[PDB]
Amino acid sequence: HMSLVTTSTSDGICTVKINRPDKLNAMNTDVAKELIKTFEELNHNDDVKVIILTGEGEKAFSAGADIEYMSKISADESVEYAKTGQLVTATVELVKQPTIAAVNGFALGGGCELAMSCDIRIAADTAKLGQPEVTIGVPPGWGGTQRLMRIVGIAKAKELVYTGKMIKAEEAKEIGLVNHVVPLASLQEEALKMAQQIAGNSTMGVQMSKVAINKGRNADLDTGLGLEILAWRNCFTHPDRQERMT
Amino acid sequence: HMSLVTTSTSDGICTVKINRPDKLNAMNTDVAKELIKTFEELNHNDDVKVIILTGEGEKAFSAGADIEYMSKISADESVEYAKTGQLVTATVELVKQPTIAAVNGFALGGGCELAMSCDIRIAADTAKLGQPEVTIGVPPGWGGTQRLMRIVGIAKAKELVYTGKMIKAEEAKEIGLVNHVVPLASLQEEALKMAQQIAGNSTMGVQMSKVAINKGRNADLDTGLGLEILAWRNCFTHPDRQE
Amino acid sequence: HMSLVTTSTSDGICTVKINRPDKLNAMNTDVAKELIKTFEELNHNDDVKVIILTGEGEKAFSAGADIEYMSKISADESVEYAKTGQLVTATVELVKQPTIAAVNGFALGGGCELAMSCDIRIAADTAKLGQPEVTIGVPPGWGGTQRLMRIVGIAKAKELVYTGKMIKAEEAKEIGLVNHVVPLASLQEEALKMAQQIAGNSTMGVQMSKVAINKGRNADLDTGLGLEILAWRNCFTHPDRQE
Repeated sequence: HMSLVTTSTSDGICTVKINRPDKLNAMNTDVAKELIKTFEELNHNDDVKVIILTGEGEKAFSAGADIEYMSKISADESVEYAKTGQLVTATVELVKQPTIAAVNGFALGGGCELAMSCDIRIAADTAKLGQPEVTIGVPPGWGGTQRLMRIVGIAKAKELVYTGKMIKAEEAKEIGLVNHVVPLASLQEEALKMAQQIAGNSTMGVQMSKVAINKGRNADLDTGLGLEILAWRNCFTHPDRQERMT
Repeated sequence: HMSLVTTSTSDGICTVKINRPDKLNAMNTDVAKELIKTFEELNHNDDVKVIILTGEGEKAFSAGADIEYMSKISADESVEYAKTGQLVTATVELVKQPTIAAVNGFALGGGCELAMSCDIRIAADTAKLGQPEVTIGVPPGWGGTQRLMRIVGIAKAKELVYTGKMIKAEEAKEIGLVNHVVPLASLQEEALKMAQQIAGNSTMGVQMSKVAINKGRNADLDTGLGLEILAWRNCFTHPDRQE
Repeated sequence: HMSLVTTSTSDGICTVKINRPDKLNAMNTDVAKELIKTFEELNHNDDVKVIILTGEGEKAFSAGADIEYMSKISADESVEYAKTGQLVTATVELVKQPTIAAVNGFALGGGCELAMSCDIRIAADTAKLGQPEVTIGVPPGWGGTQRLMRIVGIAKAKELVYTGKMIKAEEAKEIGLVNHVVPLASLQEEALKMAQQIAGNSTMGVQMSKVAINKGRNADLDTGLGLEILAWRNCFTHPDRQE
């Protein structure tokens, strides 16, 4: 169902738009499977620097909460969705290439947990955000409880989880979730401002840094420096360290 | 020396008030044990689905650093005033049911740590927070420093820990010290607007996230994915999933 | 190389100033060591209560990302270059009293890594933060990837590290990078004001709270809670509690 084009300065920006408008980008197993293949075949591709994560068309980014609901099973098979859900939520946040959740339209349900998987959660001002997983009696399982609370904090993380109501993109700008609130079709052009300003930088000083921030939150301050100095030492062994010193 | 009222749609939400009005609902030895006994020692019943908390009177919530000066004892007699409040701040936030903090005017000193021992803090335009215990030679109460830095952050906590600054309640929302801001007169009804919404959704949908949320705030992220999976699996073993 | 002054009420505030304004006060391997002895290697004298740090010139605090950089050989010495910052950032973070950063102008690169190590940051209206160290080719040196993940947030800290650019004080005010933003004409005077409220406070309460918080950010809430209680009864034998 996925789509992709590869074009930028020196050939390529990995535009990924989940294309299945009938169910409004609902996150099933297949829409969770092909993401791995399209993001792990992209793992060893040296011709793509920056990745933008957007939704197809003009309807929504992902609306799998109140649209995709077939979970009438025993609880044993629920873990298989939990294991598969965690196989997709973190594999986007662990791709070395900087990925941006270029959110447009509705981004609740799976998209509520998928949007928080990128680096900068820049979203369309049309985005109505929320986590309507609790309204059916089940807390989010793909990582919406232990990843959100480290982004906006804990004072506000309770409000959008305990309640289960939809909030706007402008309202989300006061909590630190969305790092920039900007229009949707400009977000197509305005992301390219930030999708090649990133590319205009080095090729190793960005992804190697991504190995330090994405793993320094799980360790204390002293151990956090323990990973950063080697990364400072590792990027110190690149031809890009001395090329741009002019 | 207190009171509690429980009623909601299907009789789910509760309301507890510190009904000691004479000294403005301060925190001391005799009241702290009441708060730990009233919430019933780490757990509550199934009939109650949410516990709203505020201060009776429409005046200050708690003047815990203005008239409470029972602190002339030996250094071996301070554990009972330090550990008990930690126990007081241990299971107010960790009870197996959501708690909403209807902040109500003053929260100076020990009263603030009780407020920080709550989930959601619906504020009002009359509050005057602050922890001016450092001005007397002692850190804030019963876990102010560690909790506050986890809510607001590492930058804006030192500015309140070191100073004991006054600050208003409109700029308290500027730092994330509270969650929602509404007029004081409508605060009682506005707090109900959230409680009935937290009551009408589900029970297992919150209690299996309340346990998950209140355990992963300290450890790593992969460990944070540990309890959630077992909690998520546990929440599919109830008919509420099919409802 | 350096110039420091000390004059206020209670005789406890220190105005540490970097005195290399000709070269835009950019950090290197010889001025960082000059700032190690200035704070006296994890401790200081008994004549201080507060600390103020700000580069001399009133034009740029410590801009040292694209104004001064010499390392283009001997990649093994990068740890030797990275260790110096860690020794210069662990000393300030641990130091007995809080350090007030009255940054006025540019603060990028290694200089950006200095204000964030301070307890409280107050910036002038024309503040230009953000590390362009990524444009050079290597990630930030003595933190950046670490010290910014507990101040502003995990999402709004990626933007500065990845892109690499300069923003204004009001944006840093909005994101929370610098707590309070004041006009350049009312910052150096105001830095001498926030400290003076501290300077009239308890001597043992401010020092203990800094120790209690700076080592409680690194563990669990339950297991970092011990830091406060241990320091809680450490100030119950000094006259500050009673007098």
